[PDB]
Amino acid sequence: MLDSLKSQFQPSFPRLASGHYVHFLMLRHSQSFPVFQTDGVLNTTRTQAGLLEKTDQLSRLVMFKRKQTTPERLAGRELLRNLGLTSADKSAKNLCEYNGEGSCKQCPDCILYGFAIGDSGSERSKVYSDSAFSLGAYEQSHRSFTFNAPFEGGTMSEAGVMRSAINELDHILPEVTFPTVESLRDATYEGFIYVLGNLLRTKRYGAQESRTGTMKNHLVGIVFADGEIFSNLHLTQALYDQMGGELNKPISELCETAATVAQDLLNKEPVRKSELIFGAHLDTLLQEVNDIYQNDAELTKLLGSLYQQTQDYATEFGAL
Amino acid sequence: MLDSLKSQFQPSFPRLASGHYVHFLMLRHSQSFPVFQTDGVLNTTRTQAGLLEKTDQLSRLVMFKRKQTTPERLAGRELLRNLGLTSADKSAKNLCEYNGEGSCKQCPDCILYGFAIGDSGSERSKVYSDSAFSLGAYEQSHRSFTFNAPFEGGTMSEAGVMRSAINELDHILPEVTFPTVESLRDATYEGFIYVLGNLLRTKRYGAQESRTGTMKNHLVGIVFADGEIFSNLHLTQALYDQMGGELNKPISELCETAATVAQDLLNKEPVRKSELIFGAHLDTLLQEVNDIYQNDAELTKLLGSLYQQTQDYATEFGAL
Amino acid sequence: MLDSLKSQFQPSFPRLASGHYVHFLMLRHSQSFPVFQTDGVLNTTRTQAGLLEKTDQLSRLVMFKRKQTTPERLAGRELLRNLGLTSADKSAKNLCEYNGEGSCKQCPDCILYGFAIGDSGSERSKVYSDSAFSLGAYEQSHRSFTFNAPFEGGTMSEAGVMRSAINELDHILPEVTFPTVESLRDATYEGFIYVLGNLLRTKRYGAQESRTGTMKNHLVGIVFADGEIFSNLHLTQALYDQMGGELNKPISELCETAATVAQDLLNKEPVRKSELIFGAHLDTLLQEVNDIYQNDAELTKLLGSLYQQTQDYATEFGAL
Amino acid sequence: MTEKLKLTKRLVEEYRRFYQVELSKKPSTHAILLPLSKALEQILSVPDDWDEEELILQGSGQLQAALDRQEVYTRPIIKDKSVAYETRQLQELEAIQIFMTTCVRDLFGEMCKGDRAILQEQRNRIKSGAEFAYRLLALEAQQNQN
Amino acid sequence: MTEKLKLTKRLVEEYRRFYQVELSKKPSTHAILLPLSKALEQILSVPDDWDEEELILQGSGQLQAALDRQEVYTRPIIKDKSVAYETRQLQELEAIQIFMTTCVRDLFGEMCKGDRAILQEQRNRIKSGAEFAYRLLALEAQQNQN
Amino acid sequence: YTLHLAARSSPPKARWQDLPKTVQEVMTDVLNVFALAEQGLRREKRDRPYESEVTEYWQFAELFSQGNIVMTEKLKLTKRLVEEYRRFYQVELSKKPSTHAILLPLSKALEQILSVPDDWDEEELILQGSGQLQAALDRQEVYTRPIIKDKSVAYETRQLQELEAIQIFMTTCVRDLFGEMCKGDRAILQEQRNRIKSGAEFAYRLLALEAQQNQN
DNA sequence: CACGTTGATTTTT
DNA sequence: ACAACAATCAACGTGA
Repeated sequence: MLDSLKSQFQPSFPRLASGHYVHFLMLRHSQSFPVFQTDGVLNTTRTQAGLLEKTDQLSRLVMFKRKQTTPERLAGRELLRNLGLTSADKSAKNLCEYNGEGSCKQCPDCILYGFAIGDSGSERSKVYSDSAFSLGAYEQSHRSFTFNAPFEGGTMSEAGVMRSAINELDHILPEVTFPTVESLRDATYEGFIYVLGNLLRTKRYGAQESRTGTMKNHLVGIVFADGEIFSNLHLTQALYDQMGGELNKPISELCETAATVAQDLLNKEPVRKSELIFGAHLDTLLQEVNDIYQNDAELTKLLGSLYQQTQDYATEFGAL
Repeated sequence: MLDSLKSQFQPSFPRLASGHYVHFLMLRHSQSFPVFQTDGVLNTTRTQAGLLEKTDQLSRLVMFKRKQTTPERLAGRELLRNLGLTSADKSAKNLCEYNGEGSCKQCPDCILYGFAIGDSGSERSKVYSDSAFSLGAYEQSHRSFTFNAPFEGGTMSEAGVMRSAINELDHILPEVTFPTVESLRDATYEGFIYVLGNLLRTKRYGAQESRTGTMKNHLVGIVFADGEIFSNLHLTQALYDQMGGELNKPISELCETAATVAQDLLNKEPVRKSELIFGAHLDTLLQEVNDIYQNDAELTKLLGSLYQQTQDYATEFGAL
Repeated sequence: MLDSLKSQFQPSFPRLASGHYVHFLMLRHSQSFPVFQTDGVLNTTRTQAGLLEKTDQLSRLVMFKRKQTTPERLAGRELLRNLGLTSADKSAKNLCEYNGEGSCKQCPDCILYGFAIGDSGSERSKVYSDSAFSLGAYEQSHRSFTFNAPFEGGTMSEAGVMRSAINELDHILPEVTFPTVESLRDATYEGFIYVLGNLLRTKRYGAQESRTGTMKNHLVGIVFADGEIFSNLHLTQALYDQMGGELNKPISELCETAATVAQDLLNKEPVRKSELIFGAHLDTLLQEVNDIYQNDAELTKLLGSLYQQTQDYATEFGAL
Repeated sequence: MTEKLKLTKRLVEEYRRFYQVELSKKPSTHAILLPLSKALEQILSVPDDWDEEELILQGSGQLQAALDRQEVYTRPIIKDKSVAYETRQLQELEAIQIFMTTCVRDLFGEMCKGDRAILQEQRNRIKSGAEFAYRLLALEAQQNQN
Repeated sequence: MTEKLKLTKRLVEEYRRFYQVELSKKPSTHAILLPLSKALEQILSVPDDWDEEELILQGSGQLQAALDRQEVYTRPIIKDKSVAYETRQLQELEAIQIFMTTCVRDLFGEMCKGDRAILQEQRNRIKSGAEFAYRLLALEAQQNQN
Repeated sequence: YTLHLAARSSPPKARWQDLPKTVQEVMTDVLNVFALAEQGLRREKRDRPYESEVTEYWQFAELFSQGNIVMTEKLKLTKRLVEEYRRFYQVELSKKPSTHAILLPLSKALEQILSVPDDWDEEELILQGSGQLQAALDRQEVYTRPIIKDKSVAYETRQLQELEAIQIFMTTCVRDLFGEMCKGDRAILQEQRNRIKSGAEFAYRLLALEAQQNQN
């Protein structure tokens, strides 16, 4: 499979984009009770339930923008450090501090997911997200849990007074589904294997990573196109129609329904579509990417090339 | 459908406009958290709520003037590059630098959306636009979300002391609507398919496009006319009055109300109207334009002839 | 209405003024952020706030002289080209170059709005216009908006260096109202329909038409007269006093307040007033004129007659 | 003033008739807000597939079930009078039920627009309202003689 | 009323009556104007239908459940040993409620005409002037008290 | 002539048809002498005046103002205005600084007067704007801050001297520049914003040229 | 008064 | 980047 797709990508990163988008269409299913918050409450929004049918107003959870890009991004940086292409020690020439004046201006993270410093310059991200919405209503997709913080003595008292360290937190339930489209602008084959690698290889999301927030990203399709397809919300609304407003159904059924909705929607977009990897061809592509990421020599080669390509981009078009 | 409209367009770009305006009436529906800003807050202004019945003042959001011509323009330039009509490499005969001296002055962006720098002169935009206003009130249409930047250690205090970078930003909610009337002055048929292309094919707006700010442009009419029709604010105010201020309504009913307000306003405008594409004639127009942009052999011909026409305009009337 | 109004006009254009002013009383309401500038800032002047009661000084915006006649003039010219009575191609016997030699000296623009370049003399504008003033103070009536221009790569750097392409511009807020009297001398009835057509059919005014500066002209009266009535500033100072400076009133109440102050002021002018079209008679007449400008046969006939009238004036008294 | 001044009483003053934790214990925010926490959870956790009065009567069913876990020092309607269990328990249950008429038909139905999203982005804030209101009443009632 | 202008000195003196830190400690800007930062957050965040006193109880609790999260060195009421600790709070929460009425009435209502868009555009100035007024008064007080 | 041949001229074409535009600008408001010197710098594509230009264009402003009370007051005010912020901010001209870096406190004073609603008091503007000056100064590097860089005196007294120096400058902007000269009207200030800025850059360079001589 | 007719200067770091 | 304007405002001679 991947042997054919090498022909669709740029041979080196271009100066300006030239409409070679790849779109990853995936459902992000919750395991282990996520927290997506900003101001101490779960993020929720009133929304239209569907498109054509199901016109009623509905509160749904939102995975607000950075909360789905930055777990992916940091899991990529971790792999670059593990393969030894970048370093965390401040004595090294290939250091890459995450967000600060010390941040690199030439590693794959910086050139794909973008950076700003001020002095050195800046680089707009080549990977495009948006905030993602629960397919179900919030009322049936959350629960709030109490937490307490006693002494090692097994009590809330140390002098016969109470310490009063008790509060509650609002948690997303398991099997709650966020449909998402992630998009990549004018990447190389190696830049594709890196960001796709992140989507598959990142498992923990949102607040309290140490304790919660594991998610099962099922990739539903990959679509190569001259331009941008539907929003996360338009996919969520189209999928609530096809799900008949009756979301209490299996994960494999929801994944195949999303493949059918994605293809029904793609035919209504004013974009050329060079390839549409869905169904058995995507299970063949996913397996050929899993082979790359399990094989030590091959992963080092691919991602090593990327470092060169991003170094070339940096020295020829980027922050020099 | 498009086979009948080819009669109404100019056979090539005219020197001075001869009153052949195409107007695109559309609702820009928010999909995910746009940031429409200048000077660090969501741009907002006081307006009368609606024309005649609801006469109380109402602060509404403003998608300021360029914020809806640039995403369209840049999605158009990327297609010209994708078809190979223009190029990004500084050595090529068909280079078109954005915002610079090295603008082409003879490609479709340059002729249709205009240019200004350098000795070869300027050209006024043939796409006409105005700032667009939220149908609803600002207080019902925004939320502010706080954001932070931990060190990759997963802490706020790498020095043993806090970064203190915690801030917030104001974002427009989903399903917020901006009524808009784009306009096009004395184009060719291929110029119409290019501009209508951009409006239908561009998807991202405002700050933070790589993370946020997807939108859904529902074109509700195309009106061929002898002159300027109503302002965006007048369409916003007429539509608010028509809904009686109960704006919590389905997206399709809001498009059907906009279509039936626009036809009643057009009947009160001192312009001869050659054509009024609404309803089933617009559904059948847009599917035919989709089947240009979904087909390579047709698109490359049409946008190719636009190159010629615009190159010809440049070498007969324009920058030479 | 038009069947009676016809008697007031002259049967053909005279060489000398024969009294016979028609005064178009308007409010011009801002709809989308006008820029009214000379010398790089919004034009403003200190004025007494109102005639009798509120006698304190105030700075108000100035829609300076030609900013309210060039929009009218050019919109009439593109209609004359649309009706085929004039052309923009060199080597056609009905060419009319704007502000050069090769001005027609026979078309309705040349006679009604005047000419002064080259051989074959000069002609005084039969439309008399004046600089208009904001009803409110500058401080309540403007805002400064930052604009920037990044590289197409989405950042303010192309080689690590900054672009620094950042500046402010001031724009007049929506719902800011400019009271004005346009005056037409020695017209034929068809000449009145042309000038009145320009006033109802124009909709953009300021700098940056392509992006900004839509306005709504509400004609509040038409007054047939033996000579000049009040200045724009005087109608403004009367209207501010009648509102007590309480300017946050809806446009319907503001157009009804302008109507009663204009009639109070007209009864204090040393001017025989043959006809005073206001209110329910004016919203009759405005519809009878919309019925001309929406009818292809009626408009061609009328404006074609005007062409003959203006070409006969040219051969009898004008440029021969 | 009345229509939401009376709510700035009733949001705590209608639960003070059945629940009072003594503020001098310096108890948690969670421990003071316990009636309202379990009302706002009942109101967020279900769609309109049953009536506002059904929401009131089921929510009354939650608080009368939950408060059997709290020690009896919390319940003034049991402490401050001496009468048979099945009658003081009916006085408890109907005092809980009228508190949820405020919570459902005025606090949710009017103040939170009647829409669960506009409650949900506010739940920490209207909790901090009850937190201050409980102290504003109780610390006056205790200490106003100084 | 004439309170449509000249507010900031009254606004800062009203919270300096219950919260302080000395500039000899060299504290962050965010920590000086903490009381005002919680007030402006409460005003701008909650629904536009809610009336003055409902904003006041909420805003008062929204900073009271935050000022007790740090050292008593910063609280020039609760440290006064001349008064019994339960009555120190009776002075304290009535000081918070009068600071909170001047921000909901004088600041938001009069100075910003009650419009959240006007207040949001000017928020950083309304902050920076109270930070400066606080330093100006604190480094004046140490001159005259010696 | 030496001001008209700097601005409203081209190197082979003196454009004496514009001398009536150059004189009317010089007479209307004396700070236009510095607005024209900046236009000449723009034509000559030179980023800063010579040391000679800083005293030439000032001796011209003092010459054309000589008989007039409001011009001599405005020319004394624009010097005093900068001589006040130069007590707490000094970018060294040797480092080739930008016109913006020289005008950091005056640009942040004027933007404050122009951005606030017209209802708010002078004594509120003085506090909000001095906050923004303190906030801006603390983001520059320590060598630019004359009161704080001088380690000789106790830290609260460096803070106390900074706060009262910022307050007296902001009081001159809001009382004398805006209230008296510009009639307390933002329209009249907006027209002058450009020539006040140009006049303050020439004042800063003159005060610096005078300091570097007299410090011997 | 009423017809008709058509050439010339030298230059502003 | 780049324009600071553009035109027009007799002087005779000859015959009736």
